[PDB]
Amino acid sequence: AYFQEDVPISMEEHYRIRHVNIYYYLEDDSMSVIEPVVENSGIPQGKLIKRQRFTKNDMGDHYHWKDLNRGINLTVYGKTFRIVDCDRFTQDFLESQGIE
Amino acid sequence: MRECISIHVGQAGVQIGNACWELYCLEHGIQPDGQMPSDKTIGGGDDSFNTFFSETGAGKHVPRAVFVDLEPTVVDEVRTGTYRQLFHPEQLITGKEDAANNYARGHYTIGKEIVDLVLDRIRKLADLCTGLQGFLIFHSFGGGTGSGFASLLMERLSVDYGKKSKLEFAIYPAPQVSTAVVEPYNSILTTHTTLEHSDCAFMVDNEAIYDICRRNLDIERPTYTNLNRLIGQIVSSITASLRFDGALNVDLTEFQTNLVPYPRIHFPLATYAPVISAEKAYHEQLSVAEITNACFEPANQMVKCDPRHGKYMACCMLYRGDVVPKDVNAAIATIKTKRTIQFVDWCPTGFKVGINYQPPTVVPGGDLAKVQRAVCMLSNTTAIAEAWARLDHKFDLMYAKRAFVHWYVGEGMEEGEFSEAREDLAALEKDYEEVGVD
Amino acid sequence: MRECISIHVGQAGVQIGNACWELYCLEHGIQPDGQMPSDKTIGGGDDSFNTFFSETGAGKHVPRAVFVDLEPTVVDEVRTGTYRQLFHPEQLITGKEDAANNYARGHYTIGKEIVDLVLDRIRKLADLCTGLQGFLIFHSFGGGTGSGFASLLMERLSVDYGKKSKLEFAIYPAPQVSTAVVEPYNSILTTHTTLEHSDCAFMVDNEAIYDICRRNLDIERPTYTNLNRLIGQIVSSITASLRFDGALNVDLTEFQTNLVPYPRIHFPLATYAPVISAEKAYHEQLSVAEITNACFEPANQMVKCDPRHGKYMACCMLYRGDVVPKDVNAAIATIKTKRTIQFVDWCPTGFKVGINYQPPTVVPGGDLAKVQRAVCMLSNTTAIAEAWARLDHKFDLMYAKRAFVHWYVGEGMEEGEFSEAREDLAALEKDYEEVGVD
Amino acid sequence: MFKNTFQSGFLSILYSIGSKPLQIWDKKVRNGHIKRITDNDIQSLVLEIEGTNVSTTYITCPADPKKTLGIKLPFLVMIIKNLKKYFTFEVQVLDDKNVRRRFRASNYQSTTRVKPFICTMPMRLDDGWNQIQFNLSDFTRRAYGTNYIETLRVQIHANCRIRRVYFSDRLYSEDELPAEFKLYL
Amino acid sequence: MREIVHLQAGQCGNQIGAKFWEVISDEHGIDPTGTYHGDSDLQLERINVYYNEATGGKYVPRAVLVDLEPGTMDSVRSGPFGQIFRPDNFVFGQSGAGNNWAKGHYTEGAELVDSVLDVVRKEAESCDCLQGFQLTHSLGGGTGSGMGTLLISKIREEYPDRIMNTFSVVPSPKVSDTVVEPYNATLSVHQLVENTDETYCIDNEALYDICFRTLKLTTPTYGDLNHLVSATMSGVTTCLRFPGQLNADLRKLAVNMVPFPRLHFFMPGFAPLTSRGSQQYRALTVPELTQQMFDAKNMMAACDPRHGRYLTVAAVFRGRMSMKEVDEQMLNVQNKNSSYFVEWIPNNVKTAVCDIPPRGLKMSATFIGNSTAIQELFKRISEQFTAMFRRKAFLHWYTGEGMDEMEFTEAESNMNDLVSEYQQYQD
Amino acid sequence: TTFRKCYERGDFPIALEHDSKGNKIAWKVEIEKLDYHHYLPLFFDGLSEMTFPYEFFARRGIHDMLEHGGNKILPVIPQLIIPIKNALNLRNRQIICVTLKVLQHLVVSSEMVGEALLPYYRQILPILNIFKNMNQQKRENIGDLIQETLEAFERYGGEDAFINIKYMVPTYESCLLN
Amino acid sequence: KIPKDDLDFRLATLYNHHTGAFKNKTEILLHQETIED
Ligand SMILES: Nc1nc2c(ncn2[C@@H]2O[C@H](COP(=O)(O)OP(=O)(O)OP(=O)(O)O)[C@@H](O)[C@H]2O)c(=O)[nH]1
Ligand SMILES: Nc1nc2c(ncn2[C@@H]2O[C@H](COP(=O)(O)OP(=O)(O)OP(=O)(O)O)[C@@H](O)[C@H]2O)c(=O)[nH]1
Ligand SMILES: Nc1nc2c(ncn2[C@@H]2O[C@H](COP(=O)(O)OP(=O)(O)OP(=O)(O)O)[C@@H](O)[C@H]2O)c(=O)[nH]1
Repeated sequence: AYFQEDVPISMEEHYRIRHVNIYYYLEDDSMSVIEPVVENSGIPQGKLIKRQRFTKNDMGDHYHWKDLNRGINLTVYGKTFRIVDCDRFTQDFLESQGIE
Repeated sequence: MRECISIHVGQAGVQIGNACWELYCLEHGIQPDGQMPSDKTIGGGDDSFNTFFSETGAGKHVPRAVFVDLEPTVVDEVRTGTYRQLFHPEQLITGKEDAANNYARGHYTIGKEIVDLVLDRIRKLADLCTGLQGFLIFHSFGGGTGSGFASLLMERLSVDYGKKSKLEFAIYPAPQVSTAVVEPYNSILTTHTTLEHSDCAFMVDNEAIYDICRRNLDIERPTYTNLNRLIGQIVSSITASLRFDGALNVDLTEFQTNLVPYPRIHFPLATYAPVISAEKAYHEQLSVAEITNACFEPANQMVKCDPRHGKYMACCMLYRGDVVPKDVNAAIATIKTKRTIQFVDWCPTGFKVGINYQPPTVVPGGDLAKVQRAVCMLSNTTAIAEAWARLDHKFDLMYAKRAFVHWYVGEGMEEGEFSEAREDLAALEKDYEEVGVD
Repeated sequence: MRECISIHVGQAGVQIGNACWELYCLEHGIQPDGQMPSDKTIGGGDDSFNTFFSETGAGKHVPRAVFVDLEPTVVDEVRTGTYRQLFHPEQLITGKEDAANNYARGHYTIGKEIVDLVLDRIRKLADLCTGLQGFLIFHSFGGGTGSGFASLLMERLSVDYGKKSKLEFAIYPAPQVSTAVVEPYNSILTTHTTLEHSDCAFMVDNEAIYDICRRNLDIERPTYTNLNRLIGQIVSSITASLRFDGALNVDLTEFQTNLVPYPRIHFPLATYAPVISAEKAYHEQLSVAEITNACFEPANQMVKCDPRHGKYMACCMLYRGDVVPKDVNAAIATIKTKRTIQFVDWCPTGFKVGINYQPPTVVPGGDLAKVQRAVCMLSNTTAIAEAWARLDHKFDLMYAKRAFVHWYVGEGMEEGEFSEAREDLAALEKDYEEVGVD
Repeated sequence: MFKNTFQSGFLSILYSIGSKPLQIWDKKVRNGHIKRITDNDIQSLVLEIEGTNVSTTYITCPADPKKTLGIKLPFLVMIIKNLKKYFTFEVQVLDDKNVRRRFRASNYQSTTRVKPFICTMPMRLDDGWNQIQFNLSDFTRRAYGTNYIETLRVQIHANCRIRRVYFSDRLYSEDELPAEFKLYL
Repeated sequence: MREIVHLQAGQCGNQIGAKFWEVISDEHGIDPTGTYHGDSDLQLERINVYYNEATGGKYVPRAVLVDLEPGTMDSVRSGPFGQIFRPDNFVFGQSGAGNNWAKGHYTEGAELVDSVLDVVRKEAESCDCLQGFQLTHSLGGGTGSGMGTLLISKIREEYPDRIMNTFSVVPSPKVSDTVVEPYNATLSVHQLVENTDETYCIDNEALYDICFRTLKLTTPTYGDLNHLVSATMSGVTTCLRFPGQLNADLRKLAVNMVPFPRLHFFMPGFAPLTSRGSQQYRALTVPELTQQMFDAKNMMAACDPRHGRYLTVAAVFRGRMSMKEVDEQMLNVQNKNSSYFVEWIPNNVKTAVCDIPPRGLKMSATFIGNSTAIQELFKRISEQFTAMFRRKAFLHWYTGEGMDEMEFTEAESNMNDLVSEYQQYQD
Repeated sequence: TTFRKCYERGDFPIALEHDSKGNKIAWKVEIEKLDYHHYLPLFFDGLSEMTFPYEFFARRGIHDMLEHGGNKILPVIPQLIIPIKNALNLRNRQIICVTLKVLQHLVVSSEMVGEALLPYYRQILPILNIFKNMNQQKRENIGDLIQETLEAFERYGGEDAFINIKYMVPTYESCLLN
Repeated sequence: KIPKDDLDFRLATLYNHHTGAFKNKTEILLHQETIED
């Protein structure tokens, strides 16, 4: 996945786009977002949102793996994210589960 | 940051060592090739392995340990094993000559020309490390090569680096089983040399480890594949705080401070409560209550000692898995209400808790159960002095009839150094009851 | 809450408890594997099973019983049966040596080294239980292993836990049929040991059990499968109050307080009225009135005692199914007006009614009828001393000619304790006639 | 112990002139001997204590470990003949803070190690009936920086030939020492 | 790496070494031609402990054959593996021994020691770092005792830092055939006890009984006795060549075996010996292995330790076992006869586990022991010396050679001291 | 009390002169040459020691050393607080009556006394703050001794010692500028 | 009297963990006059 942000002051640009990575724990439906760590970056990298269940709507529902297709936009406590693609076992399992 | 270096002297200490990285590579999913799948965890070497392995931009997890051995037998076939590509060739420090169980032979004859090479390894490992809290020394008191070679190096690493921790782990000599009558000689030589330099030493005994196997694991014929797994899960549990986190995180420095009361005696006892077969845990339930009873059940200890013949000073419990403080603090409170459990009156509180949410996992081709709640129990009691009491009446018989001394004095020792240990030991026992005397 | 622990001692007692537990899995729909379908009933173990099974987070119903036996044959075959995966391996307490029908051999020679282990079971079940009203002991007087081994343990369970109930169920010895001539020996040994510790002991006799089969069930060739089925129904009926509810709910404590008049004698008789063949149930009708007469019909008792030579003290009717107070209270009122029914004048009322709405279900592959209105008839009378009077004139003969004594004095016993049993029985019978004397 | 007795002057606890002096000297005989031979240069009975191992056989005060010593004096002089063997001894005392401590002196010792409970000291000396001098107050302040209070128990090991054991408060000269204390060759 | 060079001396040792070497080749699977048929990777790696390399994959044995009679060496040269032994290694003399110790110790040895030392130093420089050497010979054998006593002495000062194994067979107690044989024995053993550390004690009469006990086939060949004993010496050498968690160094072993220097004489012990039907009538279990391992009948060396007590015992196990069964078996035997050990040392057991079974069977073991049963050995020789030194029988020859009674005096005196030494240590 | 047995054991050379209904004490060894560091705080534990005749030794020596050991208490002050503080915790009027009389001579014994006591004010003032008025024939009134201590202490205390007492003692008045 | 397993094992075992070696459950838990002695 990826996310954007806007520069309010600095010399160079108006906006900053940043790539992230989405991790869905299948065992307990906990989730974690880890940005890749890059050098000379001028931003702190590492763990953005620790392992937990992401509240989907306001009742307290959680983003369950049934409702995750490609190219889906989702909000995680403010920032809205966008799904890019998947990795080998993911589509295999998800098409085994059946998500077109 | 939070890292350490592990040391393995003696061919006894290497196959047991091999197991834990065989264990350690699984929970990180490390493939035998040396790299992850297409998933991204590589970089400058900073992830769950950074505390254990060194997976630089080259992408190969380099474990932070050195395997030293004096015989090329056990080191070569493992150099032809499965993960040997992961292993750095010359941190598998091989040797061409043995110590013949002789403490001093591995301490004087050949150790001189080899440790300097080992010193090169540790400094070239020291420079790359950042925090390096301490070291994980794996050895054996009854070491044909583990005993003597370790003694000189632990001296040399003490003198150059006396500012960091040194963690010692060795198989305690079997009290009534003796595969070598030379063992009491070299072992007491280690103890008297190590008592004033070792930071925290820990002992285990295989007999009760075997006794556990056919008690609850119900295996009448295990192997070290099982044994190295059982000790490997013990060191994995204590290192989970470095790997993962939980309600609170605990570190070896707090372990040292809160476990050892006074200098010299720094020799606690470990125990793992959820030791059970797969099918037993299958249709039974694990909870803090019974495992607390099991961890404090006297026969569950792998060290041959009756706690009622001694008295408790410290008890460290490290709960790995999904637990809550409510039952735990209630459960330990009930333990404090127990009357047979006789802590020394000097310490009102003697409980050191470390909570980690991560469940302990199974091993491929394994024998263990499916643990959701585990605890590693680290305790020290005065019921241990009988072991040294066993050794001295063992040792004193031989020394009067000075058996095998011609072997030692044949290659360059005298009587005094052997004299030293006995009152050093006699000091140890005499210190043990006076602290026991309230 | 409302739970109890079943005890099954003796390879006589093993199939029946198995049959009872087999019955119990049906009415709850328990699959032989140990789990329900995708329907949600699992948890920490709190539902209709929480009183009988232990279906923890693992999801496997663990029955709250321990099967103890001295010969491995029958206990291993059930360990190879259909529900063995449900059963706990060392709850199936096995033995390797028999008592050879000797009460003392199973009470002295081997019971010592086994009672500690089975105690480890009962104590380890104690923690998981919460209310644990009492126990369900299944045994036999002429126990080749049931008699002696139970006697030691009931003594041990009496002394440690004297604050709760203990329910005893044993096949009463066949009056005129003797499968063992030593059976009178161990039987009387059980009685005098149990008179001062047992809470409520209930007896049953196999001969009349067969007599029912070819009278109304129309079976001239039944088997234990049938025999164990009906007694399994008996205990199922009395335990339905724990399982389900009704117009009123009653408990063994109320049973104890109201059934036993005075200390010592606590030996009433059970009876189940709607025992009938399917065809006789088919083109006839069942209702409270006739089953009340049938349950009070003297030949419907499975004990060879005719009430008209005794007198009634206590009578309990436990109606499981669709009943209303109106016909029940009116019908019993007619029974009180009956003249042949000779209650003792000491008790104006001796009626304890238990109403349960749940219909008694049939078992697949069974032989019973489909009962809408059931009743288990618990009653005590003075026509029971006939059985003991049968035993003594039997016993007084052999003891004078002291047959087989060389066996018992051979393995370490004497005659004084055999001497005690005779006046104890003489005491019991004279109490029976004295309370018979108004 | 016998603190009710007066610490003034000398405190001769062991002395071989007595027929049976072993009352408070508990002996742990182990592959050695207990023998009373006469001498040549002092031509008197002495305490022959020898054994195959030093730690195996050793004489101690008090006879009963449960009871203390109770001695004020900070000096001590031991009469011993150099037997050309492995002789050692130890003393366990009490300091100001009431933490107990031992002073283990051994002839073979190559170094001097201080443990918060036990101090290991070397003994090198000459041949013949050589003598002993130690200021207990000195070692406490030098080693632990503490203040000496009381003797609690003293243990004497094997490979030795003893004539008399006595304490002192100062460095008493040979003058006030009586004739039996004025040892003559 | 650490290697061993073998010495083959004496006319029996000529038959000894031939069987010992062929077993190794068959164990390692080399053809008689010398072209190894690659079948086991482990035996391929740990064969350089004994063999060096020749061109064409031929494994040259690092052994030396020495004798005086051409016929015997020609016979072994014509054996199934004579082609694998080197004519370079065939050193000999132009004389018949006369089966005389002094001639083989002073007269004929003088002009042959120069060559053999020039020989052995060549292979010594050929190899890298020896553990030591082993010598197959006999104590009652004339040429072997004469040569070996000379050689062991000279190689003492040459390399006093190596594993100096000696292998000798005790002549038949009932009949020695050679009648000057005890004279040869005392002369040999005098230097032997001075110049050996390891010495194996083997007797033929026990072997004949062992045939009567387990072989049960009436008429063996002496090669079958060679077959039996060569299997025994192979077992102790299996430790070095084979992997598995067992410490192989004889120095690892000898220091565990030698509490005091004058203990040099050691007895073998072997594992399952099977009769004609019992190959398929035996349940191969460690208990019955250990039972048969510790059988006074399974003893083959000299005589029954039942007369005395047990000083040191060391069993090496070869096959697929575990430490636990030997552990409980050790407790069983420890609890079996605790008093029959010496109170001098408890826990006198030293065990090694070779995970690689032999070729032909799975469960196996070799036992090396030290009990107080050698007193019979040198007391039975004692009265022979006194009886024949009573009247100097067969003595004019040795005086003609240049010997006299004086050496015999300390020769028996040395032996008599050993009598008390074994006696005092136990009794 | 460790000190009580110390001269039950007997190492301190002190005698006394003899009497029927009063008090007077004598000596054996001159104090000025004996010790003011190793024996000083030990004997102040005697003030914490209240048992006849061992109590008779207590006050005598403490006052007597003051007139004969003036300018030697300076480097010993921190150790001397402990016997005082323990006596404070003792909670008995007769003991406290003794202490203040002792402290009265202590404060005016020599120079620098209160000036050296500046770090050690908040260990004695608190419990005296709470004694202020808890209560001529024999100088019995505790409250009078309390103000006597405070007055001489503040005038000799210096510049802020007074307001330090005022901080501790909220009733406290001045004896210098009011 | 006795509440639970840990005390049950501990109060009556007659098993010296230092002395007892390669023992079995029955041999491990061994009570006293509780049974008969
Ligand atoms: N740590 C460990 N010990 C073992 C293992 N198997 C057996 N042991 C025991 O560990 C001891 C090994 O110690 P040593 O023989 O002194 O080992 P060493 O110092 O490296 O020298 P060696 O004699 O060559 O083995 C033996 O006495 C065995 O009782 C094992 O797999 N790991
Ligand atoms: N409870 C019960 N009793 C049975 C059953 N089948 C037969 N019996 C009767 O119960 C008696 C069994 O008693 P015992 O032989 O002493 O049983 P035990 O004490 O467990 O020991 P065993 O001799 O091995 O059977 C027999 O004499 C039968 O008459 C049965 O299935 N259940
Ligand atoms: N080869 C062989 N030797 C045997 C046999 N039986 C007994 N021996 C003895 O083994 C001894 C050792 O042989 P060598 O050391 O080579 O003997 P030697 O030096 O030539 O002098 P001799 O003993 O006279 O033969 C001989 O003395 C034989 O008596 C046998 O069956 N085969």
